[PDB]
Amino acid sequence: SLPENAPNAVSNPQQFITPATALSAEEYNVHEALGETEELELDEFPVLVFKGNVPVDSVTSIPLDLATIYDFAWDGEQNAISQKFQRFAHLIPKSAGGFGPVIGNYTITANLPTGVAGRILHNCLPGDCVDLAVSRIFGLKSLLGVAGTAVSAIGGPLLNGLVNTAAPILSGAAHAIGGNVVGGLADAVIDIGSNLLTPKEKEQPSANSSAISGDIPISRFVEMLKYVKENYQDNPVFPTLLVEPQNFISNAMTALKTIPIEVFANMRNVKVERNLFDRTVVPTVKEATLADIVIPNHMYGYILRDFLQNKRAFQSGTKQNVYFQQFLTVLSQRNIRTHITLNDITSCSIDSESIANKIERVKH
Amino acid sequence: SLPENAPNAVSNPQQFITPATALSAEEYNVHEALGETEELELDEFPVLVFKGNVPVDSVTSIPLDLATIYDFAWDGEQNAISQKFQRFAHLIPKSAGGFGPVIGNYTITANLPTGVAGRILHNCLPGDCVDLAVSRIFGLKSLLGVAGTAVSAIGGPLLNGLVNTAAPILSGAAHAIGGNVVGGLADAVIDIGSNLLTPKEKEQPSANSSAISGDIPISRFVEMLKYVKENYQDNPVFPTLLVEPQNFISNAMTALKTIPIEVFANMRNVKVERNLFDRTVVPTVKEATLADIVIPNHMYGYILRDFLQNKRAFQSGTKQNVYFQQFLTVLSQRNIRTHITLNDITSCSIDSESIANKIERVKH
Amino acid sequence: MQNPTQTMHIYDMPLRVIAGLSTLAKTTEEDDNTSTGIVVSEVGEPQVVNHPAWIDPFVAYQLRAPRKNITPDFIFGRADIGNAFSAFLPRRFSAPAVGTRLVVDPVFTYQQRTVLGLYNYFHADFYYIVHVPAPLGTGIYLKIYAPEFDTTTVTRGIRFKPSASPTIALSVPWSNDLSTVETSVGRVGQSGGSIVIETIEDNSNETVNTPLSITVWCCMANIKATGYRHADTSAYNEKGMNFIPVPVP
Amino acid sequence: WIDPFVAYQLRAPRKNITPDFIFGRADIGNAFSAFLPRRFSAPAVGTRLVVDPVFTYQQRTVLGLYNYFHADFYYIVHVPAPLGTGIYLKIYAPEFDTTTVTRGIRFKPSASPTIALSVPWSNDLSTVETSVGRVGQSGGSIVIETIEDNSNETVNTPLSITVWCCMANIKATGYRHADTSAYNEKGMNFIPVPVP
Amino acid sequence: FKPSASPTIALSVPWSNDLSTVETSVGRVGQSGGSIVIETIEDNSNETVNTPL
Amino acid sequence: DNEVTAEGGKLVQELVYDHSAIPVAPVVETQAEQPEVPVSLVATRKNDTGHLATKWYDFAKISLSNPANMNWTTLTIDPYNNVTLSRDGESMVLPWRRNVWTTGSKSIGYIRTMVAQINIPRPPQISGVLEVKDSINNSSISLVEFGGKVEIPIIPKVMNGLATTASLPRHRLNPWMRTAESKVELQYRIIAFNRTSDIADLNVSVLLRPGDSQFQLPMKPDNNVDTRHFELVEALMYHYD
Amino acid sequence: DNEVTAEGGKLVQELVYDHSAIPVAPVVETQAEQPEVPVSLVATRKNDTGHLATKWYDFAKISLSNPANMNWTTLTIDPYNNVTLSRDGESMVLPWRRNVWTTGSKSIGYIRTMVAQINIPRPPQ
Repeated sequence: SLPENAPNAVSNPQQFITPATALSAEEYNVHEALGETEELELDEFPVLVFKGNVPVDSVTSIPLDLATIYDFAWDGEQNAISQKFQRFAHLIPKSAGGFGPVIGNYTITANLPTGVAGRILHNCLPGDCVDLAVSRIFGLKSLLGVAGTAVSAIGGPLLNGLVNTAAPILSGAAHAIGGNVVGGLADAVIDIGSNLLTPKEKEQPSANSSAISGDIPISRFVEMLKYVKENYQDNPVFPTLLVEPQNFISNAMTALKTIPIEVFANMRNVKVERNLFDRTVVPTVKEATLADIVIPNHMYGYILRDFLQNKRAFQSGTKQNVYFQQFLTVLSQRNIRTHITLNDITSCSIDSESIANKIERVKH
Repeated sequence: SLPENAPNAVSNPQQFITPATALSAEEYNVHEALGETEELELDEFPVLVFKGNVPVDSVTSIPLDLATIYDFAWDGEQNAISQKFQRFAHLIPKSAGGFGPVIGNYTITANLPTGVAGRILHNCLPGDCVDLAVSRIFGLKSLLGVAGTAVSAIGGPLLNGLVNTAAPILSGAAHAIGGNVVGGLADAVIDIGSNLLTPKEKEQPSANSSAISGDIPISRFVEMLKYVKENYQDNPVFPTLLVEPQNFISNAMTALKTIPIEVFANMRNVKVERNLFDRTVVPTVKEATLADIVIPNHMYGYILRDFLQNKRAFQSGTKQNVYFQQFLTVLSQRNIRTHITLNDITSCSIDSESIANKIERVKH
Repeated sequence: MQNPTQTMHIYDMPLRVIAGLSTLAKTTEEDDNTSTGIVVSEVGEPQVVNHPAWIDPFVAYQLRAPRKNITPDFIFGRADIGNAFSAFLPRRFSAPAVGTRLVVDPVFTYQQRTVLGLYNYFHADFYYIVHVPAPLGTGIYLKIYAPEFDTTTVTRGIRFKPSASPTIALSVPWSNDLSTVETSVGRVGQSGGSIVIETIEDNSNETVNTPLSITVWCCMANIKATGYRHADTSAYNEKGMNFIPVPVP
Repeated sequence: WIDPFVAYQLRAPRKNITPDFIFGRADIGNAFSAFLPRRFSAPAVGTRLVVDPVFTYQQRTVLGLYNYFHADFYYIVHVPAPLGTGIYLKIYAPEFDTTTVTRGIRFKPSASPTIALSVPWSNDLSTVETSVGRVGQSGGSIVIETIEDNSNETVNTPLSITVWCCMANIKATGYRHADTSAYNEKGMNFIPVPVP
Repeated sequence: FKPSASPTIALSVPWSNDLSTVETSVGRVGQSGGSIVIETIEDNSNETVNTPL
Repeated sequence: DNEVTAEGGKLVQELVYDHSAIPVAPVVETQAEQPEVPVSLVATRKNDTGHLATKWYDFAKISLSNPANMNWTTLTIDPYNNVTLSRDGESMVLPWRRNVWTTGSKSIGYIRTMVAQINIPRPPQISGVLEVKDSINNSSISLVEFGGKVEIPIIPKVMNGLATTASLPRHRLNPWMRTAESKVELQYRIIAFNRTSDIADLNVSVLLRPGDSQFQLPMKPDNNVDTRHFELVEALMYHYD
Repeated sequence: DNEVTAEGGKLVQELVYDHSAIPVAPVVETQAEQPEVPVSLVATRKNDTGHLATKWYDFAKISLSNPANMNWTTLTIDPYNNVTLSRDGESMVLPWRRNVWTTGSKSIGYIRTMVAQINIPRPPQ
């Protein structure tokens, strides 16, 4: 499933704000003829990966590490995506895209009243290139400058980021008082491969809800998706979702901050192999929060270069100069391991000021 | 009526947020070739089952006990659904769904101005599995984790939870000043079995109103629906509607609480048998409020287990720890009967604190 | 492959009535009591019943509508007793007063209680033959129906005059919201196989010995039992199957 | 028994006249029938082992509704022979007393461990009384006798024998309980809903 | 398997790894390689057999 | 090909369960077939037990000595709450904690959910028969010669026909068994035994594929092990006044 | 079918006596065949040994040890006066006490009357 549509040579500006990621998928190195498709009903539950408030005019990272992921719409220990990583050793992507092999989609949704109005920039970078993720988080670069970025305007008078399910019962709710159940069942049984409207979500459009969604790529060198958690700190595989709310004014023409959103995810694009029994080392889902980000050893000079080619990171009192003094301090620390964390570049101490942080770093 | 549409194998994500409840109906044990269809005009009045305010970010139970139900849109003693239980002994469901045999639909509606915006999660569990109902009420589990849950976004700029009737007169209101009566009559006489738009509710859509609706299942072991009120406290049959309003912010970006909704219901999917005269023991519709919930004797360890596999129910000061100390106290009481009520786990006293409530319970 | 179904045969039908009543009609064409005035029926005209425990066919009023009776067979153990050891058993009752009410509860034979005692759950259909001998100055007018929930509830049944049709016959099928009740317990609020006799009027002479007796035969027809009850794996022995040696002097 | 098996006919197969002149007759006929196992030790060379037939509880209940019966019998004898087994056995059917020997089979369990037998009903009276029987009857008994013991010193002798017995086609005669009274159980009654 | 009735068994272990072409002297951490695992389930032997066979 | 051995049994083609839902030799990364329904009128879905039904899992070890009495011995298999079938990764409790209802197949005439394999290795100096009964009630019997292999599907304890203290009305009427009350149990005893002075013990193991179990209502995965209090089964199956 | 045994011999089809007068497996109540005459010129009658010729009777037990010398060992079978072959009921002496003369068959070239079976059970050692 989850096809590979061929675009045109030139992208039409009325649909896309960036060029296309590629004109063909990138299915080398992935061993697609290897597993066995395993469609159980547990795969059809989505996962509430992120829920909460998100600051306006700042890129927010959502580390989308599906092996150790937590579900905020469920109180249990495992969920629909992480139990798939408990049961099997090998997960094999079905198809691919312009970034890498792709294993799922995400969905951003936000129920807003009509008195606020803004827009959302979103992109999901594979994690083979985490520099482009981290440079966007630190305010050094914007999301509009990398291919694959979409813009969706949640306001509104606008029916964009919204979820409408219409329950999967065999009755279809044919005796409903004062209105029609739109797109539920006993309208159309639209296939997962096809992409159509039912017939009733063509004149409704409150229940049609043009979604804010992308895909979940992994990385373009692995053959399958065997998770070890020591190897993926050295060569990361799982992607990172980048979200940026831009304008968001109120009816008093006052710029808002910290809007509420929530992100759903599913992984319905994989094949399985090597079913495992009574194992000891498990992928250890962290309770109640998240994963963080891993910056490996060979990514340091790429993060270092992007601060240096930024005129705003040198002047004091700005947000980029805070991260850059926190970045130079962590490089002068003592690391027994071969990677640092984004949280280490947020909860660190401070010195004075920029140049002496670099002279002490070329000696260490 | 009220058909049984066959879905696809994999549910399309643009319509459904959960997997399908089943791929076929579950019409074993129900004796469909037994009654006689009885279509009187009183069946075409819906019943306002619930009306009032409902708290945000908390699952609200609506016990949908149709034998003893009250109508808030009518002041009389009986109504359209409960008089059907007065007149006959046996009610026979026509068709079935993924949960059980199904006897009707509900409809949630809410007239909101454009300055507030949220979403609604709703599901209607059969009552053969009341543990999944009660675990969701107590905040132990969410509605997104069980099959059949729909999500509808009432805001809004959105035309979702709304009722438009357009009166059933034979004139059709053909002399109306300044506008067309949409979908009333002298447009189309759309059948109850078919699911179409008239021709005038295709370009109107203010009067089309994509509904928030599900179905009313009963239970998968009974042969018909003979109501005794002593047997249904031991093996419950009637379902429970679970409603959860999620976000609901205002134009000041302030989270609301306690939104107003109201719920309609109908039972137009049954056959009748065994017409009864001058009876003494009647199903006793309770005036002006509701039914409550019955938790039978064989459901205690299922409620007990779900508190134990919840990390939030053990820490003090939270909402789940209040219910769990109220649950352990009621099990240490004296019950002459073989069931407890959800109201007994709300209006109970308190002790100190968790562990000593369980040591005194293993002795009783 | 399914474990095989075994059959046992019973041979010649104990307590079979082989000389029936002359006042009970055999075919529907020889019965017109609904037409003139003798039987006022709210459940239809009587249909012909063929049962092995009564020699000749008879017309019976359907107090409930006939159905198929789903029998769930998922647990271990199932049996079709099915008119085996079945009989029409008589009992005498006096006719009630005009206000009161008479409930006839069904009965069954000893040999049916033994074989059905090997199982836990059952259902069956029932038949009744009511006979009121009316001497001369009889003006009784009776009413028969099936009870539903409590003491006062009245359903559709038959009214008849015993002076002109002395024998009436009834057909009571299994109607319950649970198939296969427990034998010794039953569901609360069930109908079962009970019927209700009620006196409407007493327009008799002064010479007739009133409270006139009623005779009701009851037969417990097609029985399907479910749930194998005795988990006894031990072996038993009787002297008839043994080798008995000749005693040596 | 799931699969067919070859059996030695210890008596010649016949038709078994069943007299049906009295009141009451029944063909039980492999209903509630099982092969039931028991363990025996092999006898000494001089002594003798008589296996008496057995039958299930549910066969004893239904046949307990009658007075007279006859049946056929089947036996499956299994002697597990480990390594140094040189047992040589002898099986036949007893006739009148303790010493009488008839035509039967002799076998070596080291090379054919399982043997199976077929014992039909042979009696000068059809339909004996169940609890009494005829004096001097054969019934369904078999006789096991040890001929030789050419085993090692390491084999744990008096080697155990397992014998399954099944009581096949049963025809009972004579209706026993003259009970005309009526019985009632709560499952067939009308149970009214209790009123508050 | 039971070695008393089938003494010889033969196996086929293909290359399964999330990286093709590991380094020869290093390998990937967590790889399978070409290892097999033998485990004893039961020991229903005589007293005369010299065990740990 | 030439060694003195005492191995050989029924060659499982002659056994009667399914041989496609419980495969004899599945291919190395393939998935097993979906089992058959009890009746055509129940709900149906895609199976979530396909990869799990290709794996015989180590459950328990029983010792096979010379018997003294004639009594049976019950082995209780509760796949819902048992810390041997819930380890980490792909364990057997995982279909029983994603679902509300569960059932088996009715190919023999009664519902019969989980299957157990008893394979017996033996030296030539011991012989005998193990007798395995399908449930507590007088159900079907499987005979296991020593040195042989057999598979035994098991009745759930709910559907064995006995009237117990719990005994809900849906237990005899519905084939759907709310998932936490789905324990199965078999009984075994030694019915024949002969040995020499060499071996006396003959330990065997019980393998536990979850063949022809079905499921109905797909929830989101519940927590694996309840590490709080083990008194929960007494507040679930006794129900004081 | 799978046990370690050491049983197996000549499969008596290859033996040379009669196989109809000495049947290998007679039916349960049938009678054996009448044997052949030594010559066609002797007197003949109906056989009175038909039911008796379907029964191998326990005669004597011999022990089979490691031999030391090379000598033979004679086993004398006198069916006329021997208190093992004359018990009660159907014994073997009964044709020898209803008759004046007796003979055997000459299928090998000399008269050869009574037949003896020696079946041997053994362990493999």
